[PDB]
Amino acid sequence: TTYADFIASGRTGRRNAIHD
Amino acid sequence: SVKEFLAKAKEDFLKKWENPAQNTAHLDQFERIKTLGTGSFGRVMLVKHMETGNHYAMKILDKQKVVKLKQIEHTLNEKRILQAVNFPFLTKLEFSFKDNSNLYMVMEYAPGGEMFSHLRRIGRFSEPHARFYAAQIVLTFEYLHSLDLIYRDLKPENLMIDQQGYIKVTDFGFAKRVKGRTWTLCGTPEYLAPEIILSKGYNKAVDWWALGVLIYEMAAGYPPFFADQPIQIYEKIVSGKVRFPSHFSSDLKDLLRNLLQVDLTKRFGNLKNGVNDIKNHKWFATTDWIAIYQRKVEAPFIPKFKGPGDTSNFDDYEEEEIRVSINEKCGKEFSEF
Ligand SMILES: NCC1(Cc2ccc(Cl)cc2)CCN(c2ncnc3[nH]ccc23)CC1
Ligand SMILES: [Cl-]
Repeated sequence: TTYADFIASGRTGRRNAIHD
Repeated sequence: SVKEFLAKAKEDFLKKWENPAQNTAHLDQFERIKTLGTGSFGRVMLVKHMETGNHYAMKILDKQKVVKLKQIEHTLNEKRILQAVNFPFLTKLEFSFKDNSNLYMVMEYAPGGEMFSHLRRIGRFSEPHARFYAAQIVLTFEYLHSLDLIYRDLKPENLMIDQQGYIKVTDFGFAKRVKGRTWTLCGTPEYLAPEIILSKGYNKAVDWWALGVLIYEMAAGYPPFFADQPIQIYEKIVSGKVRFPSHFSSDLKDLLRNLLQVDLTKRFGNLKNGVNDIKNHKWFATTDWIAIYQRKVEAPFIPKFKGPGDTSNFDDYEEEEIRVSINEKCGKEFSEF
């Protein structure tokens, strides 16, 4: 399931801002 | 009318924009209580203002770290804007000051914690729950954009819940007053519009794309474009393909198709009719925009509170001494702060 793929991913925690 | 309201708010904003408040408190006037979160170049703490007993969120930025990360102008933008705005879903600066080591910005405290926390724990929000939050963002962006401000970091981590269950759009680190197009690559991978990724000049239409991402994530419980690494995320965003959960309503999917529109000539919020294309969409048909603005609508979720200065809706972060050098750092860089 897409939910399961998300939860198993490395980006379920707080996501950092990016900048050049 | 809305136009009228906004015109007058702009007069209010411009006067503060042109003559910013500066040095309106000192560190010793506050008791520091607990770290509510961290960023690359500082932290936010719950503090108590001693002379009033009011609680606030105090953002503490290390000047040397700001310089190393090339965020001087961005930080000057944040403080200059936040001291000038005023809107029910923003936390304007109550005070700001600096010392030898740090910059300080003191804002209304949002005790409910990050939307992110509640979203991840609960899994997903109902469409009505999502629409309640979304409405508040639509109005805030209408306000900001009318001031020629572009916000550039919408995400659940950056939406704080207040005691009544309404939201504050915080984290103005990338916010910028710009009349034309701008070019800085900034934001959060999942939330980046394709124009940003493709190194095009872009405008406030990126905030409307980000809204599309947020509503999707709120309603699905995961964002429309995710992977383990940013580069795979960027590939998905540009591609031109989104998939909706089968539980998404017909109206929801249509709104998201018009927000998550790679074609700027077609993106809702960017057309001739502007924000009203969003406000008048069928998915918002049950939304009474004045009741949202007035915060008369009953919040679908209100956070648990023991009392003033309670922080149980926040994660715990490592606490670190606020050290103030005996030598002034980066004086010239932050002269106007
Ligand atoms: N997105 C949450 C984060 C993250 C953050 C951002 C920048 C720095 Cl330098 C450090 C941390 C900012 C808002 N904050 C917050 N919490 C409670 N009430 C508030 N009122 C205004 C901001 C705020 C909680 C922490
Ligand atoms: Cl903030």
